[PDB]
Amino acid sequence: NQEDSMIMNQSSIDRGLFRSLFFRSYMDQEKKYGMSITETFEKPQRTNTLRMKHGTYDKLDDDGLIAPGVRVSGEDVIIGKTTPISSKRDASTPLRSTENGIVDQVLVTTNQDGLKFVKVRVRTTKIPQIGDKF
Amino acid sequence: MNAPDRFELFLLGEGESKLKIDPDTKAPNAVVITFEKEDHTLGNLIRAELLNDRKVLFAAYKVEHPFFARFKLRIQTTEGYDPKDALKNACNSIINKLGALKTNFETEWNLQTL
Amino acid sequence: ATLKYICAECSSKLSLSRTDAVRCKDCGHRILLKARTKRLVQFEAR
Amino acid sequence: EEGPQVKIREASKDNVDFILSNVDLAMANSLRRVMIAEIPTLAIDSVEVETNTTVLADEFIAHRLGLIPLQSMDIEQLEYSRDCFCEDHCDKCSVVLTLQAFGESESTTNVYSKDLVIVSNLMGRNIGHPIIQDKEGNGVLICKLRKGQELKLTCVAKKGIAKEHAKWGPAAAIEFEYDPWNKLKHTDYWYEQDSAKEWPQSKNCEYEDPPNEGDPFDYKAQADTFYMNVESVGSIPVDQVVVRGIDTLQKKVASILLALTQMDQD
Amino acid sequence: MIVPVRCFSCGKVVGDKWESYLNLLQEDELDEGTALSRLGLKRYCCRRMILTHVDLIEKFLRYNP
Ligand SMILES: [Zn+2]
Ligand SMILES: [Zn+2]
Ligand SMILES: [Zn+2]
Repeated sequence: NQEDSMIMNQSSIDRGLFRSLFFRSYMDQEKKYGMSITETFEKPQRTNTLRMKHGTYDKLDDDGLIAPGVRVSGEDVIIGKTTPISSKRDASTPLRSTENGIVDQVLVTTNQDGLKFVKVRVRTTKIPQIGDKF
Repeated sequence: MNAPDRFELFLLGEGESKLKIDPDTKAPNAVVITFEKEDHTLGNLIRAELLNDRKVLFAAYKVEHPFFARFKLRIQTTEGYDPKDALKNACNSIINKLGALKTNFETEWNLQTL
Repeated sequence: ATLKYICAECSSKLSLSRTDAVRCKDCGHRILLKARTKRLVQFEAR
Repeated sequence: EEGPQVKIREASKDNVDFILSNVDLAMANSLRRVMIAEIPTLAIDSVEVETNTTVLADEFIAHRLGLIPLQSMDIEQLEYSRDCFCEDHCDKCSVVLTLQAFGESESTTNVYSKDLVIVSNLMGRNIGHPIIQDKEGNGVLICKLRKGQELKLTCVAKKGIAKEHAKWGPAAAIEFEYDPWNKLKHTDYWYEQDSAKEWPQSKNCEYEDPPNEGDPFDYKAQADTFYMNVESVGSIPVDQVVVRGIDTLQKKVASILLALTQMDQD
Repeated sequence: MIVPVRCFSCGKVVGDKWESYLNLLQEDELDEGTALSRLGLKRYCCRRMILTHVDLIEKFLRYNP
């Protein structure tokens, strides 16, 4: 506890002392490049020359989103999207590398334009650790 | 995240023996016992009983770093006495003292009515 | 009974396909939420 | 009778007040330590959530479920999962509990520890029962529901100790004091005017003779006679926290001898 | 959020004692000091647990879904 640092009762921490929740919202849209040329939320795969991410696409459903129960980690793909070029090129959203948690809430709506808009919230319980500030 | 497993605190690892006995080079008829997966719960208690032994010339224990449950116990005894035996005896002395404390609590608890 | 999406306001289980109108059945609301996996999640009671 | 004597003052289903005489401080303390940290209890350790419509996060509820006290009287009959031979858990090493609640009332619907139901086979041992202590007999309030707010989950209760998670804390605060009249000079009392006037007297001051000014300092004096007060959470009855406390501490010292003997095989 | 199961410091179960603490204050018209005492919250570590707790759950329940 020397020099503006402190000792914390672990038996207290266990009982839920100074314990907090954490949420992060990831967002995406199906951009319209010109006319009828639109992006598509789906679970992509090895089809011609798509530059897909190095994360787990397997956590995505057919709609190209995680179900709000699943535990997500590392660079696990949480929003699957594809942009076409004149087959398909990857436009997926991985999780923040430096983060991990459980999918809390997936929200599928429409943008003012009339295009698919999606928001993904991820939950984490953070526990008071050794280098934590107070 | 860089945090150990809570159970490591008491559960011996791969090839981890509860005791590691090494002779103290620095002094004659002296030893250093490394008690793995233990704390002051046992260390202070063993040291105290070792101190009761007349034939024990030295007894101390240290918890080198709080991240790891282990302690070194140093025992130096009078010539013609194995410190192992001093600890062997000091242990029985704790158990026998505790066995008495159990029975004498059970006696006093049976006496109570609330 | 089939579960894919839920409404935010009225909260009526919707279940619609890719390009099948983002609006809700009953109330003309464009706000939708996803199911939650049938993949039963486990936690440590700590 | 033999060696360290115990003198019980007050007793209840929750608190044991006693005087531990003819002991070595280190022993009284090491029991104190064991009582908290190393006595084995049963508490939920795995929470598999089927469905949650609560205003409460899955893990939040999961945490609380661990904290809930569960019967441990015959904990010795249950194996630690770790040493059991099953793939994950079985009836020999675990107690399965199911929680299923729903807001059928227009009013708020409450979820309590009484709402848990043991789904595993108990083999007759008094284990896994959620501890209820309140007048109304509901136990610990887990959470509150609305209307369509539903909660369905499965719990796997396991043998464990406070060194792992304080949820396996068979004991609450343990009171511990000795030499109320500071005759041993173990404390140098901080003051502004009078040392004695400023510092309150203890209850245990009645149970010890004051020194009387004219007496010199007893340097031969050693610390024995410890006024202690144990408090059971409920998992194991108060007496058994003191008894198992002694037994666990014994088992330990014994395990040293057992391993010391195995060293003398090579 | 909701009455914590057990006091952080000592582990005394304060989780059950909530509803009765609310009744002692409302119905019995007792003061916050005597209420906690009658409930058997002896040392102040537990006293703070209930006395200083905010039961936000009730406000979250108010929102429709
Ligand atoms: Zn609707
Ligand atoms: Zn088993
Ligand atoms: Zn407390």
